[PDB]
Amino acid sequence: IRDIRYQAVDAVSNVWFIHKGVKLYLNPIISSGLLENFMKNLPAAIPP
Amino acid sequence: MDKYREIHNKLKEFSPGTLTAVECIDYLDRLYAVRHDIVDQMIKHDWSDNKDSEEAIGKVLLFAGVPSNIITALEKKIIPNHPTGKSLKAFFKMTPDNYKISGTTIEFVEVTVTADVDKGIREKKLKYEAGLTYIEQELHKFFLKGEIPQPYKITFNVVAVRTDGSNITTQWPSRRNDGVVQYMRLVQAEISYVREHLIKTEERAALEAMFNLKFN
Amino acid sequence: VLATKSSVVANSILSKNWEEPYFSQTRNISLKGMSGQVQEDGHLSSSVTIIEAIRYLSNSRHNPSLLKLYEETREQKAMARIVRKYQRTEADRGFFITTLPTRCRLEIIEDYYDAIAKNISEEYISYGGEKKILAIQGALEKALR
Amino acid sequence: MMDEVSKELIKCGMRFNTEQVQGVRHMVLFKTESGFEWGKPNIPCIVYKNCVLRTSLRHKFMITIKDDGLRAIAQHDEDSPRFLLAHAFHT
Amino acid sequence: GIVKILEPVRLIKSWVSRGLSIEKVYSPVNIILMSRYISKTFNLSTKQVSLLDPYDLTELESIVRGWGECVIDQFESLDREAQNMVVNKGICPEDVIPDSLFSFRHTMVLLRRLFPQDSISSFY
Amino acid sequence: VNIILMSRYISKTFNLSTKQVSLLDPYDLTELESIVRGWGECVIDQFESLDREAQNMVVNKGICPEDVIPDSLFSFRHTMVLLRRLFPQDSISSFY
Amino acid sequence: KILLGSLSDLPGLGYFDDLAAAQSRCVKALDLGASPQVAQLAVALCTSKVERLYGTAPGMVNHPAAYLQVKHTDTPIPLGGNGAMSIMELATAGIGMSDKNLLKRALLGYSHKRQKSMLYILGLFKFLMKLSDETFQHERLGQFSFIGKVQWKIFTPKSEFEFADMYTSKFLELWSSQHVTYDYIIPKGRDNLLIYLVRKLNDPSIVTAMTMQSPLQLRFRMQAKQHMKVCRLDGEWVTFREVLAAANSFAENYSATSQDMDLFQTLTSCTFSKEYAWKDFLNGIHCDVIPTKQVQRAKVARTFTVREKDQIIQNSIPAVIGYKFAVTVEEMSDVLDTAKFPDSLSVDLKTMKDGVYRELGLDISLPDVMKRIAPMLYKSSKSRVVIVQGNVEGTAEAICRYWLKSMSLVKTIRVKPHKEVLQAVSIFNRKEDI
Amino acid sequence: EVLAAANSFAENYSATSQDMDLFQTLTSCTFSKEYAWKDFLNGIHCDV
Amino acid sequence: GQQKDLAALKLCIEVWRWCKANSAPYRDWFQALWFEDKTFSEWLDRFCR
Amino acid sequence: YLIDVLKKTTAWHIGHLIRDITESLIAHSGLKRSKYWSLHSYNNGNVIL
Amino acid sequence: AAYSLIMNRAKISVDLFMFNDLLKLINPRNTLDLSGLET
Repeated sequence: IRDIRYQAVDAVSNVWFIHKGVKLYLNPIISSGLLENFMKNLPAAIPP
Repeated sequence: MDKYREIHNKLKEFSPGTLTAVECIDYLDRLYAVRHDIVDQMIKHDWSDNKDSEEAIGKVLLFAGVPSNIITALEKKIIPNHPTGKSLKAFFKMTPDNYKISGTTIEFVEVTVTADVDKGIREKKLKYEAGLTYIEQELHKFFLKGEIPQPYKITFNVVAVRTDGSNITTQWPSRRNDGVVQYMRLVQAEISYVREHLIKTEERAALEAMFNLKFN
Repeated sequence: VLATKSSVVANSILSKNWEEPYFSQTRNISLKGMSGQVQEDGHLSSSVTIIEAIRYLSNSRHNPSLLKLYEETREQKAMARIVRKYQRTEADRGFFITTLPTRCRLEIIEDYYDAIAKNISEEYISYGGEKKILAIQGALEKALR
Repeated sequence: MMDEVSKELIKCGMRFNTEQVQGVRHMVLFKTESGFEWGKPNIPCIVYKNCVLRTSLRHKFMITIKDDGLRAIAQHDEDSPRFLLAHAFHT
Repeated sequence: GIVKILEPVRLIKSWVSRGLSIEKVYSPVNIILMSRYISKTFNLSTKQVSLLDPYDLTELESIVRGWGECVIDQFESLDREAQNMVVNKGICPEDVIPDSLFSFRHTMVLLRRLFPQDSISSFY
Repeated sequence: VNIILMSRYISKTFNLSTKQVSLLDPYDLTELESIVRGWGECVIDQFESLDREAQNMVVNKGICPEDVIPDSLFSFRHTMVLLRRLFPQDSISSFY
Repeated sequence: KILLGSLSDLPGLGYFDDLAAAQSRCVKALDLGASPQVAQLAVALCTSKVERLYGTAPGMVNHPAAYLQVKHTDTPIPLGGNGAMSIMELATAGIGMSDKNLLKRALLGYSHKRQKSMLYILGLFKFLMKLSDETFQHERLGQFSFIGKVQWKIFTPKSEFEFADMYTSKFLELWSSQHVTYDYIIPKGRDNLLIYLVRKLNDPSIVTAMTMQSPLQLRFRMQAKQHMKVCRLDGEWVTFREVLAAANSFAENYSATSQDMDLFQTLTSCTFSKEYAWKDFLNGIHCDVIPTKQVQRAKVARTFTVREKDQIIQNSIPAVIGYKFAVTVEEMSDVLDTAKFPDSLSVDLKTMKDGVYRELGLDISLPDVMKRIAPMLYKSSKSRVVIVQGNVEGTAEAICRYWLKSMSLVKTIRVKPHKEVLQAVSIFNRKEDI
Repeated sequence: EVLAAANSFAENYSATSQDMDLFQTLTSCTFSKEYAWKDFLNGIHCDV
Repeated sequence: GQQKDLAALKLCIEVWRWCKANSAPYRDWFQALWFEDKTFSEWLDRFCR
Repeated sequence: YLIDVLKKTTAWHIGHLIRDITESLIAHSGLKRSKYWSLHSYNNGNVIL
Repeated sequence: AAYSLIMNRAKISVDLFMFNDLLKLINPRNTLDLSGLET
């Protein structure tokens, strides 16, 4: 399926992800409009 | 003084966050001018020298009985220690804030109001004392050659007063410290006020850049 | 002739803006060819002005001015080379490419002389584009008279 | 100026020559509802004859103020005739 | 259609870069004015920061970012200047802006949500 | 209820027994009368029940005194700046 | 020299860019002294060559009419377009003026009556803008003017240049988005200037200029002739036919919006620089043949300027735009250094906002609004030198009139509207008027 | 007199964006039904 | 209105598909993610209704 | 006086033929197609490439 | 109300008096010092 608006996704509460015991906070990704970049393993630039 | 009253009258009618950056800059410049003027006035009344208008170094020497011919001859000379190689004529053109003549001794004082006392002191020294000492050697050589009956003595004293006036009495043990420090405390409030209040939040960066270029 | 135009000559020389950063101007980040550094094989490398500017900016810690850049690279020996591929740019005129310090020195000399020469352009030097015809027309009028 | 010249002609015993035409090919002085204008009128109106627009015809004064500052009269020198310099009683 | 992620830590680390920081113009005096306002009005020693919501904590850190970088190094002089400005003349505790990114309402509502206070004291 | 809440707020925040209203500027008095018009007609006749309801609403859950809307023609910013200008307050206290 | 060099070199940046380069240098040849007829012949030859190379002409695969329900003439230039404009409009109006005229006609048609063939053109323009808003924003700044264009592939490695592979593409994009003031002013400090230069090095136009006389350019030509993946449709490489099909699909189901109408009018409306209205000047002009023998005079070079700067704004438009967009201290220092009148920057910005609000309902206070509308409002102020024969005055009107009288190689031509019909108009011109 | 005043007003009439917008709005939206009926009447063929 | 519902449904489809490919809190995320002016849980409720 | 005169010239058609030949040669110049043989003909089989 | 404000402008409106009564009910000694007439 194409024409998916990942930039329109908004984060209201805390968003958490678990990967091999590693806890990740995806709320800044949603706020930065980089949902698609992490969605399909695509390059991006983030502040440290 | 009355300048502070006019500034306060102009600035009590401005709502917070309604002044353009350039307006804030020139109001601040006026306020620093007022602070410098009130310190000049405290020193004025301390020395009781009613020299309302600043006079040039050549004019001060003329008031000291120095003949004009030797001054004209010296105008052609050049300061060897001047950082910019300015001529003696331009150094005579400039007017110190205050002066005093007592017999053969002339006292020159430059006053600045800033937080960094040492930086202002050294800046005023590198601006004044080189030419002052060159003039001192020139007049000493003239006295040795016999064109003046009595040698002249020159003294340069620079005093910097912090923005809070804590050390103003230490440098200037005057009787009038209280009123002057109260007045100067007010100017700080006014400057800080317009600087961080009447200024617009969309032009704070513009104000910071203009302040850095003008004063730093 | 130049002594009667001292004020304008001084103004023209001072208006060349010797205090601005060297690499902030367009002419020093253009695509004109420029010799690079000596490679391992011993042959000078053909490069571009923008690449050499980037190299110097990467090696240096600040963006120096024209005078500062000349002072920093004063001891550097001037080097020159003939282009690998001719022209390669609409602004590339000539057959030789030099190094960055050489370009800096030639720029200093060229700017100073252009400033000192643009003032007498009304009579002797025919500056193209705007007043090229005027000096030659005056000379021809004097000759015919 | 039309009023002044009309008064002068009335004092002299004649009146303006007025012709009602639907259009004039040349520049003539014509009177409309809004006033007097110069040009070529293409509308049936009143055109004043013997009117020529001559563009080729193209200092210290003292002012006396009356009506608390509503009308002004000026003249060249003390002996000059008095004329109404300005007035605010317009529409 | 179907995508699988096996190295998300390295995926994020590949995105890490410097220079893309949104700096804001700080007002050194105004920052400490709002600091004094918050300290006086609100009791920050009631609820532990550990149990606070990370969603609100991130916003609080973002709105407080870089506040002390201009006032921690120079504190006594800035405090003296602020005291002179606040005593020599009246200053509105709301019109003052610490930095361009600061938003008043949002800051107060977030502070009240994080640190609830009894409205009877404000009213009665 | 919002009328009585905002009235109490104004009562506590500002000291209204300092400057005589007779010598106040008519231009500002007009605007104050405009923004306070009709408040009395809704609360004087029935006050105790309204005051108890206001207490009940404000004590249980928090109320921010910048969102209370006494009527449809009320602006917090304009009313507060008008009241600041009419009745000066020493800003030193707020920051000290 | 320019006429014969217009042929061999292939910019390889796409149909629109190659066509624009050929037309612009034909205009330059006309400036150096070429007759308008020879310039027109050269324009036709270069247009035919580029159309055949890209397949745009009717008779082969890449013809737009086979994939769009719009006339060949009405298709936007970035798509399959007809670059057979008169040399007069190219020299006087500009290069991308065909798209502007098409958009103006489409908006005029959309009013009065609400048809579908014109809303189709509006949808095509919106699709072009959507494609354009996926690359560097400074590409639209400077160079030829365009509403939007299709991006084409770069068939050369990035490792050829030593310092290209220092900052990643995503790094450069995010730095450009964060630092938008550097699109209009050149950074001074090395920290920003190095990134600016690295971004400049990766520019496709500059890359092609650096590889202009290299065998690597044959790659793009062979890919284009074979009709392979050369364009972009979303994050994937697509063929030109796919771009045409996507444009048709987007335009057939496009709904007009009030904000979209305002932005289209922003494109159609006046400019920040005083521009002469060449369209109505040429439409209302008339030339008459006078039976007088041709007289060969000398040659003199005159400065033909088409875009001036409003005198009310004491600072250059890039300086004011960068000052508005500058949020960091060092950006402010750079814009103050570049600006000749730093104290009047706030006044110029206020007048800019007031003029925009007066002529348009759009408010530049919001950073997004000014960011989107600035490139379509500010255009470059490049000056040109045109070789003229006789007493042609140093004004744009005089140069244009000389070109009109120069259409006939033998017959003397007289222009009936001999009065001054200049239309020096700007956004703030109407403000000064009211 | 009314006719003469109308002629005087109309001879010097200058186009206005607001007036043009109003006329466009009328002729395109307000009188739409009337023009629809007019087009109905125009585009009908009757054979005897 | 149909286009917005279609977009919301497609976004939900994609996010759930990825959450199933990985290990994610489906219900928690559907109560946190927001589309337009409707949360994902409300979007699912509307789709059901 | 130029295009009409030169249209009937032999040089016009010769140039067009050379253009077609150059197009074919450029097509063969690809990296894949370079190391293989090829054959083309033009003008009713009169000219063979 | 506009007529009353225009003509007199020296007598406060009944709205201000009612507001003063409300303030007295809430907390006396913090009321507006009223010395003008009504209407």
